[PDB]
Amino acid sequence: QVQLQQSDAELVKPGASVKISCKVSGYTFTDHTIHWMKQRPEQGLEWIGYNYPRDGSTKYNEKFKGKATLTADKSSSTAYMQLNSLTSEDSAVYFCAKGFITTVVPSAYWGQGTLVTVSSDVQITQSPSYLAASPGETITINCRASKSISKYLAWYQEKPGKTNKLLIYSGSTLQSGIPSRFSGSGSGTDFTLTISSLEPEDFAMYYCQQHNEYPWTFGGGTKLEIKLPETGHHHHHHWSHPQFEK
Amino acid sequence: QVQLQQSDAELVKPGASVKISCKVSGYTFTDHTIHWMKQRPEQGLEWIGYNYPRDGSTKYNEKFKGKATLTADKSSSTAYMQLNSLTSEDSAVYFCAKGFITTVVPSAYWGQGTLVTVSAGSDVQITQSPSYLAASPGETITINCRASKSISKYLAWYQEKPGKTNKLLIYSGSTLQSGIPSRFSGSGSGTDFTLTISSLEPEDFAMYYCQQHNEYPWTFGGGTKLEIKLPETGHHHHHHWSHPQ
Amino acid sequence: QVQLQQSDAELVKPGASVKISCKVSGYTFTDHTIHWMKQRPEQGLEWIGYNYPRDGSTKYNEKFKGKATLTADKSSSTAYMQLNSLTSEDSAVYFCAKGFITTVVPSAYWGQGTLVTVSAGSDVQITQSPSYLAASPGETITINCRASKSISKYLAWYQEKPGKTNKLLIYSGSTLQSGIPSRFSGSGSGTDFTLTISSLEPEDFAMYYCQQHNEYPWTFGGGTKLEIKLPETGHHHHHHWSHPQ
Amino acid sequence: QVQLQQSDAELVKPGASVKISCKVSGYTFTDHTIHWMKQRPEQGLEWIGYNYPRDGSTKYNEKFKGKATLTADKSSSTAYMQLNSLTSEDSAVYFCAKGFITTVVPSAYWGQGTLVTVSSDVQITQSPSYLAASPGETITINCRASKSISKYLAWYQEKPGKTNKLLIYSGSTLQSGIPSRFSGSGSGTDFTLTISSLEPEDFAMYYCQQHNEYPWTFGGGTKLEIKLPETGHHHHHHWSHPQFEK
Ligand SMILES: [Co+2]
Ligand SMILES: [Co+2]
Ligand SMILES: [Co+2]
Ligand SMILES: [Co+2]
Ligand SMILES: [Co+2]
Ligand SMILES: [Co+2]
Ligand SMILES: [Co+2]
Ligand SMILES: [Co+2]
Repeated sequence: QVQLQQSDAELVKPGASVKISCKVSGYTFTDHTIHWMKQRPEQGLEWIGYNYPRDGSTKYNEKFKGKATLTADKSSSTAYMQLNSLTSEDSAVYFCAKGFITTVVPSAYWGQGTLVTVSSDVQITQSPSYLAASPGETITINCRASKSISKYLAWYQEKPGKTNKLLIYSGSTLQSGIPSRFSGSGSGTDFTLTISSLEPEDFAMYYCQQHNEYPWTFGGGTKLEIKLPETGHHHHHHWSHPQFEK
Repeated sequence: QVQLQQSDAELVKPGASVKISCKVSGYTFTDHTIHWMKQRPEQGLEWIGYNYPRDGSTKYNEKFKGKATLTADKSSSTAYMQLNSLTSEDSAVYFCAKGFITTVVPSAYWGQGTLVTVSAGSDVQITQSPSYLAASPGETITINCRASKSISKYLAWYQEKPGKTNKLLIYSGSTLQSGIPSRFSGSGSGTDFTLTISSLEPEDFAMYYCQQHNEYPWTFGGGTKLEIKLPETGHHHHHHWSHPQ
Repeated sequence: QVQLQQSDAELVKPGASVKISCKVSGYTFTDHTIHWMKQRPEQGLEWIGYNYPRDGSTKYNEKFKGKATLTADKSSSTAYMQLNSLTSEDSAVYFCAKGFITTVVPSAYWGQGTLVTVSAGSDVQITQSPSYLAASPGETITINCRASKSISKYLAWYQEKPGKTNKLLIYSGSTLQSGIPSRFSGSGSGTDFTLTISSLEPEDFAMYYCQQHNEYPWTFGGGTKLEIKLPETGHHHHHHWSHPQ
Repeated sequence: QVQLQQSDAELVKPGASVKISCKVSGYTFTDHTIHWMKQRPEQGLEWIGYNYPRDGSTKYNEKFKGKATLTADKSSSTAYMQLNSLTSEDSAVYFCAKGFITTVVPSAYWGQGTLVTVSSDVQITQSPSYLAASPGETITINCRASKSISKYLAWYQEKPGKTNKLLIYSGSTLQSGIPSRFSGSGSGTDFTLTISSLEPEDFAMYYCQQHNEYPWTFGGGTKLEIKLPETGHHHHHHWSHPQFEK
């Protein structure tokens, strides 16, 4: 029961700052970095940087240097990110996640996100971007890296109302607690995620992430939809990217 | 310069018959079988049977006997299929295709199809997935195909583009048909197969079908549509999910 | 023997430019304008602008200035469109088309289109309906088109079939383009128009678009897909309906 | 408030008979014929015949002679149809409807149907058979008759959970109580129904019917679906042909 509780949605004017928070419980706060991520529907997931609470050190993705300031308060087990000189391009959902010590290791423990509304790197190509199939069938998602990342590709399942779930890391090792019908493959630049015996729960956003070097970089995302055959009885509901779910 | 020239579309009343034709040129007619397939548009493909012109032998998909009668006229190098007691469920596109008398592997030469409009058990089941997928030129996608019992390696893949005859991409799981670009590849054995297209080109966006050619009747997957992706918008939109009962 | 020969598909990174070309043959190049259109596949068509080669004049859809620059080279009878500061929303098919220097009515001669892939106010609004419809060869269907303000009679209709250039069916509401079969007819005036196809033939199943040519910028309906009907089954199946909030 | 209350669904073995009933209220029973119709999803609407309660006379469509027997009981204002020598082709929904005296006039007052499960005429081509459009837009349905029916074509809206609704009769005259955005046109063999300012209520089965001569004959039917744009919020539900709604 590692929980990251993020602060309420923010609606700010252009040019202002916002400081959003991340309250951690269920492990010793000072033992691991806190990572911060930005997500927009069009641009996907981006890594802003990490902050190490024990020591107060930070590492920033060059693209977010200056834009973001990461701090931590050891007494409250709370991490903060302040965004300054806000513009409409800063409108997104921002996530915090527990890292392992100060490693490149991807996080399996993400916060729920905070919506902010203003009013030589590894590039990864993810495909297909949208996919439809049936319960019981098997589908495959591809991710191609712009340079060799060895075997260090992770896969996430992002479902509405749940925090981001780590499926696979290091290319093919199945995360604890994930069903074996999830499997990953590849090394160097060409990777795949295969989901077999599809079930209705599997509708979600899927993302790959290289964890071979900083900055962390993500694929553009894949949306998976599941049939029901119109011969049977069922329901049709709606879900959206987290930015519109908030 | 191979033609399988098929007769024009038919618009007939229920209860009638039609005799559609398949005029072959560019190889020895009596040295090869003619296979016949039924498709309802965009949807599932089925194998009707084959006719061997030299001796007049026919083999039918059990489900199509009585419905179809296959004959050939050796003098004109034309093969025929007669459909009788037509009903609305007979409304479909019907294809002829050159058969090989040496392998189980299907041929790369199909007719353009004939449209028929009616108005006024231990077979291998093939499941294809995903049924639709969106990507961009330059990217890589992979299509899955599963057989209900082992077909060893004998799985073929086809690309259907409108206004062109069916294009054989792969047969026997991984062997590339002559003339097919190397960005296509297939793999699998027994029951689990995949077709992978890398560095997609604008022409690869199309319909795809797998087909086991390990035993008769030949059976096909339901089809996969590869469409050009639309960009994720920045405005409030919704997606769908479902659950039974 | 008219060609509008368009350059090959582009796969470019965001922020780059592309210069796509349109090589005309079969009529006097400098005696006619070149119009340019953007389409995202299957979806909405937009008019970018025109270029007159003899004097170099250009007229832009206000929404596309800065995005597009139209030029022509009279010596090679080639017209060009340069797109700059490319973004993913620029990913589309771009068409050139012969313009008339005498009427407002559009021409029947389009290029085949060029695909561009980017990765790694008082205008007349045109609403087309139904967006999809199913029928059978031999039957009759009619497509509606409504303009947000009066366009008098100046409405055109196009048939888009894959692998063929855009086909002009009707212009000015009811006038049949040369060579178009009489089972096509259009009617309407002001804001309410229809295209009616009787005795449908297998080739008429396609995408259709209306376009007002009464004022610039030229604007298009969203498109209508005419598909072959599937037969009503005798087994328990479900249909859908919806309601807001 | 003319009501036709039909008896409960029947499930019979092949070769048996069934007698289904039709209890009328809201007008004088003996003043008008009772029409009986058969509906299957594939074959559409068919006219079996009518029975005149005042006099006990019957008129049958030749195709149903022998198969159906129509009777009426004046004391109970109930009409009956007995189906004999049942086969699986007899499985359908059967409707009764109030006629006007003993005329060809189409009915605006239909019963809800009874589902039965076994375990030189004017032919009309209706097209399109399926149609999708948006609120506010306008659509057009065609019906072509095999011989001249003058102006005598009617249009019905069949919505799940409602009895069949008469929209237009005599080609173009709008039935009382129907909105003016419904309109019909044509004479001889070529007819159209036009629905403008489409609203979500308009999803239904639509059928044309010639009322120029007996036997009454119907078009094959058109299914109309209405968008909602996925940009807004809405619900998706299911409906079916009456045979599966029962
Ligand atoms: Co459904
Ligand atoms: Co539900
Ligand atoms: Co919403
Ligand atoms: Co989306
Ligand atoms: Co249905
Ligand atoms: Co929806
Ligand atoms: Co509801
Ligand atoms: Co049901």
